[PDB]
Amino acid sequence: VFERDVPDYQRLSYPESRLKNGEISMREFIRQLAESDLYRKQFYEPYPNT
Amino acid sequence: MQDAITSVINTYDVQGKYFDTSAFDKLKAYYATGELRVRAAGTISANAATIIKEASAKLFSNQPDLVRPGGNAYTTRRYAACVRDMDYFLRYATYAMLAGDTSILDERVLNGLKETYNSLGVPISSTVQGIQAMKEVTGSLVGSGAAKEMGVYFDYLSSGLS
Amino acid sequence: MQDAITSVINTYDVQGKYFDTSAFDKLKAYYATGELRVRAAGTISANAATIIKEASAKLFSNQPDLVRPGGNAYTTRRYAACVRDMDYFLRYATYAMLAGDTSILDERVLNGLKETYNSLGVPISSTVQGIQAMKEVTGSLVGSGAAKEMGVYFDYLSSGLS
Amino acid sequence: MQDAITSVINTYDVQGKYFDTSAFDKLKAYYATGELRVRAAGTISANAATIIKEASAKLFSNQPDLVRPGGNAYTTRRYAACVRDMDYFLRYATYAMLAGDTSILDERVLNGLKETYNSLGVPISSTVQGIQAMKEVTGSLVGSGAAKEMGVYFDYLSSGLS
Amino acid sequence: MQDAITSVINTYDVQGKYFDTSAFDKLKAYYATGELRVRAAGTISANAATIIKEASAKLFSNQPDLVRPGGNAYTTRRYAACVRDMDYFLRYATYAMLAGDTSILDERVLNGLKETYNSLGVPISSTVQGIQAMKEVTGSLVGSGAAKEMGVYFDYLSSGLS
Amino acid sequence: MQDAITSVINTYDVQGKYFDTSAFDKLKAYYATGELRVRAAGTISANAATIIKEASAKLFSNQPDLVRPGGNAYTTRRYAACVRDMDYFLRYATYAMLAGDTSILDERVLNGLKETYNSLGVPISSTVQGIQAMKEVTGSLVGSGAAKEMGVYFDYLSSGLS
Amino acid sequence: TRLFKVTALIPSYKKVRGGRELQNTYFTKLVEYDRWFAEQQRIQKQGGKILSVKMVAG
Amino acid sequence: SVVTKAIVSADAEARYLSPGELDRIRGFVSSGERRLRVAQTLTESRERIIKQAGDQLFQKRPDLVSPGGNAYGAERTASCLRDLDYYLRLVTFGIVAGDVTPIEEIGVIGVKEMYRNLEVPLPGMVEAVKAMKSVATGLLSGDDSAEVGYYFDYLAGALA
Amino acid sequence: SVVTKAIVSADAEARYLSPGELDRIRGFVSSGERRLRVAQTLTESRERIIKQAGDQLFQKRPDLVSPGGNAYGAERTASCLRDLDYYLRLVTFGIVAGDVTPIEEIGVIGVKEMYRNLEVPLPGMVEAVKAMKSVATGLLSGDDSAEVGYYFDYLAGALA
Amino acid sequence: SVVTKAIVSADAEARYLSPGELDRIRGFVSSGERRLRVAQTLTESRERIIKQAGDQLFQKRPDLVSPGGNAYGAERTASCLRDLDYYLRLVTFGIVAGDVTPIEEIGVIGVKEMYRNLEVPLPGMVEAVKAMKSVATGLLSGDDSAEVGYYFDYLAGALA
Amino acid sequence: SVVTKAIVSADAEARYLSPGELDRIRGFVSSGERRLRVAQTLTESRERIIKQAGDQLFQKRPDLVSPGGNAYGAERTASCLRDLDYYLRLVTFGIVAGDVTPIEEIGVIGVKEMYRNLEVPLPGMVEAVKAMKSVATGLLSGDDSAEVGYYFDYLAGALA
Ligand SMILES: CCC1=C(C)/C(=C/C2=NC(=C\c3[nH]c(/C=C4\NC(=O)[C@H](C)[C@H]4CC)c(C)c3CCC(=O)O)/C(CCC(=O)O)=C2C)NC1=O
Ligand SMILES: CCC1=C(C)/C(=C/C2=NC(=C\c3[nH]c(/C=C4\NC(=O)[C@H](C)[C@H]4CC)c(C)c3CCC(=O)O)/C(CCC(=O)O)=C2C)NC1=O
Ligand SMILES: CCC1=C(C)/C(=C/C2=NC(=C\c3[nH]c(/C=C4\NC(=O)[C@H](C)[C@H]4CC)c(C)c3CCC(=O)O)/C(CCC(=O)O)=C2C)NC1=O
Ligand SMILES: CCC1=C(C)/C(=C/C2=NC(=C\c3[nH]c(/C=C4\NC(=O)[C@H](C)[C@H]4CC)c(C)c3CCC(=O)O)/C(CCC(=O)O)=C2C)NC1=O
Ligand SMILES: CCC1=C(C)/C(=C/C2=NC(=C\c3[nH]c(/C=C4\NC(=O)[C@H](C)[C@H]4CC)c(C)c3CCC(=O)O)/C(CCC(=O)O)=C2C)NC1=O
Ligand SMILES: CCC1=C(C)/C(=C/C2=NC(=C\c3[nH]c(/C=C4\NC(=O)[C@H](C)[C@H]4CC)c(C)c3CCC(=O)O)/C(CCC(=O)O)=C2C)NC1=O
Ligand SMILES: CCC1=C(C)/C(=C/C2=NC(=C\c3[nH]c(/C=C4\NC(=O)[C@H](C)[C@H]4CC)c(C)c3CCC(=O)O)/C(CCC(=O)O)=C2C)NC1=O
Ligand SMILES: CCC1=C(C)/C(=C/C2=NC(=C\c3[nH]c(/C=C4\NC(=O)[C@H](C)[C@H]4CC)c(C)c3CCC(=O)O)/C(CCC(=O)O)=C2C)NC1=O
Ligand SMILES: CCC1=C(C)/C(=C/C2=NC(=C\c3[nH]c(/C=C4\NC(=O)[C@H](C)[C@H]4CC)c(C)c3CCC(=O)O)/C(CCC(=O)O)=C2C)NC1=O
Repeated sequence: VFERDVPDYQRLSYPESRLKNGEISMREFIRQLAESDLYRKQFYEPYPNT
Repeated sequence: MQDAITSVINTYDVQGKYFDTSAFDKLKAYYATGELRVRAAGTISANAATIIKEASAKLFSNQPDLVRPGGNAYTTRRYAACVRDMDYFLRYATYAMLAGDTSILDERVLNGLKETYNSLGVPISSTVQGIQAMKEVTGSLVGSGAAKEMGVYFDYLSSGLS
Repeated sequence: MQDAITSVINTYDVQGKYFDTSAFDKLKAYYATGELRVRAAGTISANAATIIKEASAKLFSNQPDLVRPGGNAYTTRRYAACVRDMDYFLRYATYAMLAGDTSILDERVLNGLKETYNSLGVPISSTVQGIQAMKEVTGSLVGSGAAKEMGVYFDYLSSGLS
Repeated sequence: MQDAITSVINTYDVQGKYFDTSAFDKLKAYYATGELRVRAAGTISANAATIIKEASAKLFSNQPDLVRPGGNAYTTRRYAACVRDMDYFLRYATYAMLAGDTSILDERVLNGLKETYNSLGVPISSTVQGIQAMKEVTGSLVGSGAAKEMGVYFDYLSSGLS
Repeated sequence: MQDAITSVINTYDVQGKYFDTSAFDKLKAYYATGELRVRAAGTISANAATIIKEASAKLFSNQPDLVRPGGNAYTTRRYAACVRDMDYFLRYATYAMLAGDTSILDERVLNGLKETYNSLGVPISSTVQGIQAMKEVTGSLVGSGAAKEMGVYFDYLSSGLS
Repeated sequence: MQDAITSVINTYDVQGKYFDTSAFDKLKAYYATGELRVRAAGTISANAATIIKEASAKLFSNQPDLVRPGGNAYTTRRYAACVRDMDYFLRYATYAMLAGDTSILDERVLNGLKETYNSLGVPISSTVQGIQAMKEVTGSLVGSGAAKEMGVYFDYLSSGLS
Repeated sequence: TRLFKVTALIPSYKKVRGGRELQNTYFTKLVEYDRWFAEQQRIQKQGGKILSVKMVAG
Repeated sequence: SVVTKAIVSADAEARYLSPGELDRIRGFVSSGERRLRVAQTLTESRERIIKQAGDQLFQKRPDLVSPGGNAYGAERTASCLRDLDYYLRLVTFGIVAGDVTPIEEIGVIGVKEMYRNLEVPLPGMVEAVKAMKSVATGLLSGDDSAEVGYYFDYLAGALA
Repeated sequence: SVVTKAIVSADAEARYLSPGELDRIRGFVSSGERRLRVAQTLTESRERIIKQAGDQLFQKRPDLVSPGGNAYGAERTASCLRDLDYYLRLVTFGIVAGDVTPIEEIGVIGVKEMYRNLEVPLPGMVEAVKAMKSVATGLLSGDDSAEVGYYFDYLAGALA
Repeated sequence: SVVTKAIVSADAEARYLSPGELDRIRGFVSSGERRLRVAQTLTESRERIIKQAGDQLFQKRPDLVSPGGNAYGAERTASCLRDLDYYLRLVTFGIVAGDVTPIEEIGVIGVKEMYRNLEVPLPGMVEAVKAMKSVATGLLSGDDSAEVGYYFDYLAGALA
Repeated sequence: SVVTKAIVSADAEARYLSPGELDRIRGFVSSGERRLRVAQTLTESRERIIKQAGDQLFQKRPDLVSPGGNAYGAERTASCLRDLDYYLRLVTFGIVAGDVTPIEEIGVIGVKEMYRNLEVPLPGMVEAVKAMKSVATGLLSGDDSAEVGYYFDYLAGALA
């Protein structure tokens, strides 16, 4: 989702705990990663909508 | 994106300098304009629909063939795409005015837009005319002081497309 | 996409005109051949596997280097991709014949196909020869009256690729 | 989540009434403690890593078998998960203190937590010990009034576990 | 989902037998009712928004507490959820009428709706009243022959939701 | 999943103990059987199709009603799903036989399988008998030594379904 | 409102999947309130049957 | 179109057309002459349909041409009747195509946004479309009126 | 069926059926009598169809009944003919349905895997289906013969 | 509220509130008394606001209370005034909250569909919100008038 | 800055800035003169702050300056003081921007990788930052002292 390794200080710990607990699936993990501020910062803010 | 403060910080960081008297002057100027910018932003948000209403009305009055059969704004889909584009232009010009900088218009709007319209067949000159109409409508609502500053960013978009 | 009906409709829509005598003549012309089109489409649908087998056999006989070691169809993977592509051409030619229009061939087959095959390394001339073999095999099954209409779209594919 | 203001709003919205004198009294009570809450939150944010270090050090000092082989916090993975959980408790207690309401604790922390720890084998008693350790370290750091407010949400977490 | 035709097919396929005269008679019955089912579906679709208008107006006239502060339909959000649920019930009931079978109501409406409503606290009695209101409003438009058939699926929805 | 070696490692890590004579004997035993396990896995993988065919034929000869109409394996789709489940069981039994552990059978096979079959309508007893048929067919090929080991995991799957 | 916890079974009807696909067939998951209508519609249109709905939070 | 929609459906599944799709194309091309006659009938009397439907619309909804209404004035009323002429032409296109795909492409995608941007009430649009439906099915036999009303009802539902 | 496919397409867009889909259902139900006549004719003559088709298949492919063949022996030949009967019944089912759907759920999805597990040569299946097509088409009238041949052609293409 | 937005934003990134967010909360809680007295003065005079706003709305757009209008009659006019009362209450909630989230969850999300099912025209609502803005800003100090006017502007923009 | 965060938050949701965000921007620009006073104060005492902080650092950790240390020599101790100058400049940038974005993106993201690559002890960085915090806050007024302390506290937490 982020096109390269993300350092530990930027990884989202709450989704990861949710995922290894089985509360959410990989699809919901990917959704959490997409909806984070890191994604908006890297792949929405510097680009046009198209 | 960069706003005015970010731009000053950048121009002083790339040369390793602390802020000078000129930097603090620019920062005071932006903070002084802040209240006017906020008032204009609130007014435009309250009246975004109306601004698009009248801007599109007068653009299609000056260029009737756009909405008539054979024009690029002739079908409900293409007309809706056109007013959606005008919505983009108004919202991002308001962002740029509130920021005091034109960088958001560069990155989020103008980057590749001529390519997009060329591939779509959208007439760019008529889009510039729509932006000019939007300028005319917005300047009435925001008042002269805010009209000058907001017309700065409308003219930035018009110059970037033309 | 477009068919004969949709083509006539878009022609009259871009002028903002109601249907005229010539329009109704064209619509009748399509309705008259719709029965033959359905019959031929069912014929190809029934015999598509046989058509692909015989056309691929003819093509790989005429150009044995295509499937000898170092050929572009030499691996089970690339041979499968080759016969799969021939099946795609047959299916889309049947769609075009049923629609009475070559627009679907442009928009859904031919657009960006030369660039794709050039980046892959697929020999375009051999692909055209495969399409011609498909034409020859299909013509015998469908029957001459349907074969002419089918050959229109087969030759359209060959010319667009050539 | 909801805060004190939002809770009063929801009460009066379900009741359908405008704000009364009692609602304004509650809002004044919450607004009066805003600077205290903000000071406590800032002090905790500055000192969060410290607080976690002393709290976990005391917890593992009293229950040393938790991090020796056979205990629940024995591995680097398990120890890291323990300190991560303690940091969660501190951060969400701070959120609740700022909001003046315990709803975020239920919605985002406690719902499912007890059976999660019960299925994993995480001891509830030791977790409560760690939460009280964080409570007393934080209370030493934040002063008397801020500690009195903070203990409410620490106790809420503890009692929501059991 | 299965319609009447697929219902007969499944009944005769599980037994492993070819069609009998009984199966042919059921199929003839469905083909006989098909034309009136299509007319009823068209009439309902032409009037769907109007039916939801009147049915929700009746449901809130008989129970004004539903849309007042404290009611399950009190907000713009919950009112919209209510009317959207009514609209989905109408469209799926029309599907089941046109198919001659209640299987689509089981598969795509009542599949999980009872549990969702129970968890949310949606008044089951009031939902049944709303469905009854739709039944009444639709019966006026479709006519007695079509209304008797539409009542089957409205009653099925009310029974499953009860 | 978990290996026999990983099993000993965990049993000694939770004790915080180095390997002793007992652990070294267990590791020696697994290392000694490793070559036999690899031979059996190779033979099974080579003959997986033949085992599935013989076992499915034996199962559907003992229970012909399963593939006649009204049986749970009456359709090409349900018959395919049946043989697919048998392939699952064989492949995972081979994984577990190679691992010398039944952990993978719990984690990736039986976890929610009984309830899934219950909701689907699958006869658990007949699936168990198909597993038994795989047991005998596989034991015929792999040989006397590997048959008992492989039947250990077949019996594990049979009991986990039971 | 807030989260639902939904348990559903989605059978396969268009083909037979060579992958294990058990985790794609019977599963329990937490859905946000604002997503549950669309998720329930998707489960229904895939031919899946919803075992149970609960309201965890809220 | 019928053939267009069948081809698109078969393409999404990467397959040739099924016997059912071929059968419905067969039925559509069997019905071509009747559809063309209906379209000619609606075309030859387009001015009468538009004028009569405008009269019924402005009688039932006089607020539109009242002061403050969107149809108020000569030019706004002319543009109103021009919109009605548009939708009649799209109905004829739909009749010849055998489906509502042309009507979707030309006058259903984005109608709510467009008429919002035009201060055009959508209930008024629905009432005008119903007026055209009545006037147009009046000039037709029952078998033709059923399908023509079906297209007009599609328009009304899309605008509603 | 035709009705089920139309409903599923319309529900994929959360919409009521279009005029085209309604016309499709109307044309389907107007044809139910002819379809039931065809299904009746195929059901009454099922045993002649199966016997003559099996005879044709074994005449053209003696290897299937020779020693070492998949259909060698009385029991295997009986299972072969029973499969042919299955597919004839499925063809009748699809005929009354108006589409190849019931054929698809009952006898096409996973068919290649099942005949793979049973050592049944799929070319033998295709040729047996072609034999059934010829026999059945020899019985019906030409107009119905083409429609029935379409379902047999779908089956033979699915087995290939 | 401002507090809820700050906490939610910090929680999304799994972090404590930054000095900027704490500054925002400081500025919000430092203005709590002013917002409280503004909400007090709107609440104590709600009857005057609703009456004068209804008068202005029906004067600017009489078609609503003209026959055939959506608000024709004392019952529908009372429902209109009750809706305006709702929105004044939500504006007071938004004033005390420091943001427009109570207004959003209670009376903006779903307002389009609700008012379409009521046949209420959205331009009428927007003009009624302007009338309420004028009446309410009439009886507050200049800064207080600006503060209430911002929320009324948001409500008008959301209604359109 | 604060304005940039408000704008990106609005833009990610395709909306104009809400009254709360505009109120936040209003409060930010109404505090600008105070922020510039504080930043100019920190700029005047650049050299005092850096030299005092270096003294406090080097008395607490003599081994860093002692032979074999990370900062031993005029060049490496000058690099140390240069890093302190970097971070004080960043603090002034954050003061004017009203938030810690300039600090986080010029000096926090990747700082651990930087100082692992440079073999600089991170506790040394942390307590050098605490030394700068003490020295700088000794110079500011108590109100300004708290504000500057927030940014220094954030930086100290960020290094750890
Ligand atoms: C922000 C809301 C939130 C909370 C509260 C939360 C707690 C939480 N802790 C977990 C595991 C754990 N939690 C602990 C902590 C325990 N070890 C004991 O010694 C201590 C007494 C005690 C902590 C003080 C441990 C060791 C595990 C790992 C268990 C395992 O890996 O099997 C898990 C399961 C998945 C994982 O490893 O992360 C959750 C969900 N997660 C969340 O997203
Ligand atoms: C946020 C920055 C941004 C912009 C501005 C943008 C423009 C944009 N305009 C588009 C289409 C369009 N745009 C227009 C507008 C033109 N037609 C008339 O001639 C007018 C003169 C003129 C508008 C004033 C039209 C008619 C289309 C439809 C084109 C087509 O479908 O062929 C599309 C293709 C997607 C769609 O159809 O909605 C984009 C991406 N994209 C972006 O990411
Ligand atoms: C290395 C990857 C690769 C393979 C394997 C491959 C095989 C291959 N075998 C072919 C023909 C053939 N292959 C066979 C083999 C069959 N005869 C009996 O049935 C046996 C069961 C079976 C062999 C044991 C036969 C008889 C033909 C001739 C087909 C014909 O003349 O119609 C062809 C068609 C073109 C040609 O004949 O040159 C290919 C491409 N191609 C590849 O790129
Ligand atoms: C099997 C996985 C595992 C590991 C490795 C582990 C390490 C570990 N070391 C600890 C303490 C410690 N560990 C060290 C070791 C450090 N001192 C020097 O700096 C050296 C560089 C370095 C060792 C070479 C020291 C000095 C302490 C005492 C800290 C204290 O007293 O506060 C603790 C705290 C609780 C306790 O002392 O029992 C743990 C959990 N725990 C685990 O579950
Ligand atoms: C708290 C948020 C909330 C709102 C806003 C809300 C509005 C609302 N207004 C209603 C009625 C109504 N509302 C109006 C108001 C309109 N009349 C004119 O056109 C004006 C432009 C406009 C008012 C300014 C009218 C006329 C009715 C009566 C409709 C009827 O009975 O046909 C109804 C139906 C229940 C009833 O009959 O009283 C609702 C749900 N409900 C809510 O839960
Ligand atoms: C296509 C089949 C299907 C349906 C119909 C369906 C309905 C449905 N209604 C819901 C909520 C709701 N449903 C209603 C409607 C009811 N409450 C009112 O009082 C009325 C008496 C009554 C309607 C006549 C309301 C008010 C809510 C909001 C409940 C809440 O927010 O707490 C929800 C929760 C999620 C959401 O609204 O986004 C669903 C899934 N779901 C489905 O998969
Ligand atoms: C890797 C571990 C694993 C297993 C074991 C597994 C079993 C499994 N079997 C299924 C269906 C099925 N399974 C069977 C097989 C049974 N019915 C017959 O009568 C026999 C008695 C018996 C086999 C010997 C059948 C017939 C179905 C079709 C059920 C239906 O869709 O109607 C399904 C539903 C999805 C699908 O249809 O493909 C699953 C998940 N899935 C897994 O991921
Ligand atoms: C082919 C698809 C298509 C359609 C349908 C279409 C409609 C359309 N109608 C317009 C104006 C208009 N349309 C109407 C019609 C309304 N008057 C009353 O309110 C009625 C409720 C309603 C008609 C029954 C009116 C009054 C105007 C004038 C708006 C103005 O001048 O402010 C405009 C703006 C440009 C112009 O004046 O020509 C368009 C684009 N355009 C298209 O490309
Ligand atoms: C309605 C869906 C359906 C179908 C179609 C179906 C086919 C089917 N045919 C079978 C047997 C068989 N089927 C055949 C047929 C072959 N013999 C020749 O090779 C020919 C090419 C060909 C027939 C024309 C044969 C020979 C067997 C016996 C194979 C054996 O048991 O060893 C079996 C194994 C169980 C049994 O003996 O009944 C199935 C499942 N099952 C279904 O549930």
